[PDB]
Amino acid sequence: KYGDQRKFAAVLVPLTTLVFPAVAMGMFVLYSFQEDAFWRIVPGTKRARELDEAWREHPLFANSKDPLDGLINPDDYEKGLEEAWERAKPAGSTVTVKDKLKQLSKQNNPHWESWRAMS
Amino acid sequence: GRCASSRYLQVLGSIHDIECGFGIDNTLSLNLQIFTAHWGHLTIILIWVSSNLYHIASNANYSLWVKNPIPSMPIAHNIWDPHFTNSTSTPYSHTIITTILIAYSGIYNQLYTSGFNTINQIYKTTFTFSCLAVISILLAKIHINTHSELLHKLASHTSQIPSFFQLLYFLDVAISSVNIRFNFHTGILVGLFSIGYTGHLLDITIPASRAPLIHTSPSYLTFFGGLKSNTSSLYLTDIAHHHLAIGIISILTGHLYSSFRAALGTYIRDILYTSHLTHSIKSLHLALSLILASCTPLTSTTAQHIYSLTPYFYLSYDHIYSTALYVHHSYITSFLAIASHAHTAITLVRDWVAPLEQESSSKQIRIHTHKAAIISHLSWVSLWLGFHTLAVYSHNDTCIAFNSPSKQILIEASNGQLIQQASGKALYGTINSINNYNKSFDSFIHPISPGDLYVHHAIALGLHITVLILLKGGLEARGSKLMPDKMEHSFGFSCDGPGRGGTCDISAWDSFYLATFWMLNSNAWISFYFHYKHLTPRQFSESSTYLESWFRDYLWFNSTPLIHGYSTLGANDLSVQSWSFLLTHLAWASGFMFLISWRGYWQELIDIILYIHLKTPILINLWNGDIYTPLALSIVQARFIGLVHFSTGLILTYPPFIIGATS
Amino acid sequence: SHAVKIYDTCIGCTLCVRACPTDVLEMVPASINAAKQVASSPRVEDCVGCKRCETACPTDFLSIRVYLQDNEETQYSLGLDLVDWS
Amino acid sequence: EFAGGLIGGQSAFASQEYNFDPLGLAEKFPEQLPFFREAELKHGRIAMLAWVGLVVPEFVRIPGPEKCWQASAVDAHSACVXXXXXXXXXXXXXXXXXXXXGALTQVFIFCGTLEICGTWAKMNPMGLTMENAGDYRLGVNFLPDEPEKVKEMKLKELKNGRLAMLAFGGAITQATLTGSGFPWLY
Amino acid sequence: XXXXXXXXXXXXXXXXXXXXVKMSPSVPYLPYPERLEGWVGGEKGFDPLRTSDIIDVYWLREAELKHGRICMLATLGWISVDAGWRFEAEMFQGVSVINAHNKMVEMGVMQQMLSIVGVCEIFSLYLIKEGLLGKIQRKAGDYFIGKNFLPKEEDKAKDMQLKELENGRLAMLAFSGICTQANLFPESHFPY
Amino acid sequence: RVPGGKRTQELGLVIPMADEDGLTDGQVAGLFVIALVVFISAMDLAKTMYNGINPAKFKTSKGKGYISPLVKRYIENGF
Ligand code: CLA
Ligand code: CLA
Ligand code: CLA
Ligand code: CLA
Ligand SMILES: CC(=O)O[C@H]1CC(C)(C)C(=C=C/C(C)=C/C=C/C(C)=C/C=C/C=C(C)/C=C/C=C(C)/C=C/[C@@]23O[C@]2(C)C[C@@H](O)CC3(C)C)[C@](C)(O)C1
Ligand SMILES: CC1=C(C#C/C(C)=C/C=C/C(C)=C/C=C/C=C(C)/C=C/C=C(C)/C=C/[C@@]23O[C@]2(C)C[C@@H](O)CC3(C)C)C(C)(C)C[C@H](O)C1
Ligand code: SF4
Ligand code: SF4
Repeated sequence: KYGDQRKFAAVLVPLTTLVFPAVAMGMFVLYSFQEDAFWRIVPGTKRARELDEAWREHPLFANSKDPLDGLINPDDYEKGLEEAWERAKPAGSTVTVKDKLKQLSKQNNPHWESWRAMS
Repeated sequence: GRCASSRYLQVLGSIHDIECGFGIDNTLSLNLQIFTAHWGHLTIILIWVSSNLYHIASNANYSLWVKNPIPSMPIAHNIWDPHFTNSTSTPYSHTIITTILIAYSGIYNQLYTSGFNTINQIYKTTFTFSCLAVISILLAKIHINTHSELLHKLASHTSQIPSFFQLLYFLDVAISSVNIRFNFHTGILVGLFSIGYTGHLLDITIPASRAPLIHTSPSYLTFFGGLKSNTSSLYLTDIAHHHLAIGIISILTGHLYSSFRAALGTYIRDILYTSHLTHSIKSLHLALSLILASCTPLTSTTAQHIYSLTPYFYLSYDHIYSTALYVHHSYITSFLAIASHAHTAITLVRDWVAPLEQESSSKQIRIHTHKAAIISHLSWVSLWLGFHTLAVYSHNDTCIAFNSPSKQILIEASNGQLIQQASGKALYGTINSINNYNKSFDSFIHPISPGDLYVHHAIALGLHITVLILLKGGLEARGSKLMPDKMEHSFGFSCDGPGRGGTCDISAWDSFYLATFWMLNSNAWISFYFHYKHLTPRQFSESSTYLESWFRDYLWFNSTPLIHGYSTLGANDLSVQSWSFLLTHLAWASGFMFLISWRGYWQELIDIILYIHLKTPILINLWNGDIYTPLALSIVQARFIGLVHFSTGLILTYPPFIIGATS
Repeated sequence: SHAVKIYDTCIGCTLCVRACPTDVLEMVPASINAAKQVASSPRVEDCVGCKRCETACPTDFLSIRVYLQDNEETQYSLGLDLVDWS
Repeated sequence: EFAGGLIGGQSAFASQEYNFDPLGLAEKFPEQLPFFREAELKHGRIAMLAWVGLVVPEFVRIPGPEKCWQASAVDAHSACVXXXXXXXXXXXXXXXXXXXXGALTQVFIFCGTLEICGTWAKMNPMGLTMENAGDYRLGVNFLPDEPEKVKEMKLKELKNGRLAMLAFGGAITQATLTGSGFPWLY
Repeated sequence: XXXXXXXXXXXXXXXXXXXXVKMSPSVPYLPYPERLEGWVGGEKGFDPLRTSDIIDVYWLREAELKHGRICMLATLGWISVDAGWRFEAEMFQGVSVINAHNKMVEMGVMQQMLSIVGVCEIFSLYLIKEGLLGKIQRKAGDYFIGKNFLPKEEDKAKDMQLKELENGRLAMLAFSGICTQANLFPESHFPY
Repeated sequence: RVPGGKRTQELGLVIPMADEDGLTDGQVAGLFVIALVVFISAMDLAKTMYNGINPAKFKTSKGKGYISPLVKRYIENGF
């Protein structure tokens, strides 16, 4: 008969539109209370820290987060910058290149990514 | 500390924003995640194809529809719903027989044209496409492993020199390479796929459409025209020849870039550097935007040419297929069109490096230098079109309400008529120089009237305003006069506070949100134009110059069968259509409160409700709210949810009307 | 927690400090303006995000800028009353 | 250096270099000179074999598919391929002939396989240069061990190849114009 | 010179001396594919078409062994059925091997074998992946069967593994000729 | 069936139904086997995408990695 496929429907439709959705919702609310929940979008999860440290352990990605990464010979760059600043230093100015860069790198933003203290 | 109830919405609002992932540290991870997601999506597409093929094979009547296609109706799938009447018989079943749904997709004509004759072939096709889904998932796993193996091969990798760190940029050269991708896409995926489909047609489709013929001789490549008389569709020989020509052209074109060897082909970077471009081609958002802007003309022309030049057997003989396909593809291409602009704005926010202030070298730089001129002229043309379309429509409405049809302003659509006349002269010259003439082109050129002119002006107005909103959002995404730091913030953010005049809907995402309403409205205008001209060409030609005709002779008049679907007189096979009609009205109106009412009211309401819960005898000793604190939806989440409700209501309210009016 | 940054264009109005409803901002001595004082945000963990400081700032573009971070919200940045996250 | 220092450009009167290149393609395309010499040697070898097999069938004809294995040297290509469907496309509906199918497509597929695992394998995978242009390391043990002997043998190969190319062109054109036997004369 | 050249950056590369390149022994004009070194047959060094320059050899040796093993059985099956060896049970009177496939799939016994081959191959697919992924300790085409008759001299095993490949390669070309000759000339037998 | 819409009634459009079954139960089971295979593979792929790449595998995983000879060529051919 044209029916006889409803034997499959009477099991599949209740299953996949009631049992599977209910199990999925229960599993989702259970997953919501894991410490790993939404670790890719929610800040301050343990797995995020472990993944970042794992990336940092790779020899290629050691100095990857540094915005100044790339200077093949930073000593040459610093020496050239110091020489160029010496010829342009205003009168009896007492600022050197080294401490100027050191104090231009050190800013005061305590409340930046402070969420790296729980997980 | 922990999160509140808004965590779910916050996470799901960027659930696929792989750039915003927290573990992702480099373009290698981003590109590999995107590639694996592509593999999974291809698997989903293949499973969907196999799904449709299975349900046509099992819960359908392809074997009977193929015999008498013109008056017959295809079956989508059976209905198994325990909520129906266990007694009597539903209006969707022939008494004691099972319950069925009429397919309005068009797969029956697709399979019939492609050469399917038996259910067994469809079953084998379903099996093969499930196999292909398995293959796609396994390819995803394979590529994940190969890239992880390259990463592990960096445990045996050193250049013995400080330049070894350069390998960091080439780990994802597999995905990020452009010349090889362009060459192999344009050659293989386009040209040779077309050539393989020509082979399929010559081996199956043309053999399984006529009496037995010669061994697929080159006489199977014809140049007739359109609309074979018996099946009211394009000649399969013409289709095979078209695919062959396109395949040859694209195969030749695919040898352009330097793909596999450094001694052949020109580089895309050198092509752009000596032209009016040289954009940042390493941006994924830019590529996504400009390929979504490519799928948009393709899908729009698909909508136009499935109807104008029907390519499938007996597709024009179905009064519901022709409208449903056109409306579906018009909506798809509108979504892709607005997607292109949204991702252009995201590109400007995220992946665009600009010179200091004055170096007018990049194309985006030159656009941004005079962006105010662009937006002002777009506003001018939008204002002109709106004023002069609404005012002429109002003139016609007023003068026809006053018993004076002859006082209307009816500008004869002379330019479109001239284009149609030139095309018709060309086509007639082609036909007259044939020994097998008397051909037909169906609706390639249609009667153009003043109503057509006014509707085309309305459509141009809608397109202009949608482009205006999207382009303004893209150009001022990095900073406007009101908020000259907008590129420091996210692509989507709530506002900039009530001060400085008030700054609601200031982000570029808010520009997209505003533009989606205009995209929906323009698409509604286009679909109404097509459907009205489809239902009654004569009445549209005469009475469509005044908006009251659109209101009465189309909406009010053609909604009669749908509302009568289920009533206190019995039900029809349109009962689902009417129920979904009302449900989509409810969904459309439900999103008004997410758009009109804003957060603070509801936050106070939620505070009151939470007070109740923390005050109810039993609840307070089990749930103090400290775990998943209920909070009102944030501003951007609220706007998005209201937009989703509005879009769902507006889109899904139409198919019930189409089915009720055409079927 | 949000991010409240003070820029050099500050002219020591003290209006931003007075407008803050949770004592996030404070006045510190400096030497970059005639007022010899600039604003500071030592306690942005208490910044709800009302942006009243931005409303009160009279420089051409705000010398104090509040950057909203919704995926960062704490109990103090949300103004939770019925519920404690500590 | 002329043409990247390839063998073949030296005159025969000696004390002079013909360095024949009136169009100057050697200096216009120095990055495709190895490919140019590959093509020149391939044409020369194919033309040598072609002239030999243009003369020989006038005397002996292998006894086989009578549809081919018959006629003048001119009517020996389009006859030994038959009315194929479109071009070099086997008729799968009626294999075993009975109307239309090729008789040389076996030579075609053998040449394709050899060429791909020959020139293509020499250039694409893990490399041809100026010196190893036509060198497929076939019968090099027969090549004498002397720096000038190898050079003069390569020069003789090149000049025989050029002569065979011109000779095959003339022979096939004369045969088409006249027919006739080995002299290929009116 | 195993390396393709000797340099630090591929712009000032110093290509290896022509007489000093390793070179394949099968195709004398090609350099040796170093990716094949270590595997069983990697002494004839035959890989033109460069299909091992792109695909992990673990896959190809898995496919090479499966083809050879399946052809060694198929060649024996065709020879025996052609010489006349129909199984003891009735319903196996297919008269000719060329029509044995369509005859048996009609009877209903091919659907059983396709299932049994299918499950073992799905089990093979799990083995091949985890074998490649370095998770399990499995080589290419090593389904852990036998392994007791495998010679244990660290060189005799190399010969037997090579012997399996050589017989497998011969069967691949043998069965193709066997099947093709059967269709062309319905005279059907191992001698033909 | 109780038709709705003007055109179905005024043209006599009918929806034929096969009196046979369509696909036998064996064919549906054969499709469900491969559907289950897709399902298992998709769950595995979802797990792998959720966890993402593990860069620290070179400290614990066996082998030494591998870059295919074409991948090296693609690296040094440019970008
Ligand atoms: C049709 C659109 C629509 C709908 C349905 C609602 C619904 C609601 N509004 Mg609202 N609103 C709207 C438009 C709408 N609004 C617009 C356009 C505005 C203009 C700004 C407002 C402004 C507004 C304000 C200012 C307030 C409301 C309030 C309310 C709520 C009070 C009514 C109630 O609790 O009934 C229940 C909700 C219903 C939708 C009734 C039907 C419920 C269904 C039919 C039964 C359940 C379905 C079943 C379980 C299916 C399960 C789901 C499925 C997935 C399984 C309710 C959630 C008030 C509120 O929240 O106070 C309590 C309030 O203060 N609204
Ligand atoms: C002195 C009056 C004046 C003039 C010369 C212009 C001139 C211009 N306007 Mg404009 N505009 C005006 C008033 C004026 N506007 C007012 C009052 C408004 C507020 C409604 C606007 C709103 C407006 C928009 C929104 C846009 C323009 C645009 C434009 C430019 C294109 C032309 C156009 O769209 O006109 C059409 C003008 C309108 C639709 C506005 C209505 C016209 C008003 C009512 C005229 C008022 C004149 C005034 C009463 C004269 C009093 C004289 C008396 C005191 C002696 C053009 C430079 C467009 C642009 O930038 O493109 C380049 C554009 O998008 N205008
Ligand atoms: C470019 C070379 C070339 C080409 C394209 C052809 C093509 C043809 N020959 Mg022919 N032939 C050739 C060389 C060639 N020949 C040579 C060198 C000889 C002398 C032995 C002959 C002797 C010959 C005879 C006697 C006959 C043909 C015939 C034919 C036709 C039918 C095909 C056939 O069975 O040939 C048979 C050809 C051979 C048996 C000779 C093959 C020699 C090849 C070219 C050498 C192997 C090349 C290999 C790739 C390199 C490695 C080996 C190397 C170390 C030598 C066909 C048009 C038949 C016909 O119909 O004539 C009208 C015919 O009866 N040929
Ligand atoms: C499906 C069959 C198959 C497969 C997968 C392999 C796989 C392998 N072989 Mg192998 N081999 C085979 C059959 C096969 N073999 C046969 C039949 C022979 C006898 C001639 C050999 C002889 C052989 C030798 C002597 C050597 C190998 C080696 C290798 C390894 C590296 C080679 C490579 O990358 O190719 C793998 C990829 C393929 C084989 C794909 C080829 C598919 C192409 C497209 C088909 C072309 C042939 C076609 C049917 C003919 C066209 C017909 C007509 C046009 C003329 C690899 C494990 C080498 C080794 O031991 O390295 C460790 C080695 O030295 N093989
Ligand atoms: C393991 C292994 O194998 O190693 C191998 C390695 C390797 C290298 C492959 C081998 C080799 C060498 C081979 C095979 C060499 C063959 C060389 C041939 C056939 C040369 C023919 C030249 C014909 C010419 C110039 C025709 C000239 C014709 C002319 C000028 C005709 C001139 C006419 O005026 C005449 C005469 C008649 C007029 O009507 C018109 C025309 C036709 C123009 C070995 C030995 O095998 C060993
Ligand atoms: C016909 C036919 C077929 C065919 C064919 C084929 C293969 C046709 C082939 C034709 C072919 C191969 C034609 C070569 C011409 C070579 C020329 C003109 C060389 C000129 C060379 C000249 C003029 C050289 C002049 C110089 O020497 C001068 C004078 C002084 C020297 O110092 C320098 C130079 C070098 C400058 C089909 C299609 C296969 C089947 C069909 O059924 C029958
Ligand atoms: S209101 Fe603005 S300018 Fe005034 S003190 Fe505060 S930050 Fe400085
Ligand atoms: S946003 Fe509000 S709470 Fe935060 S610093 Fe400014 S005024 Fe104070």
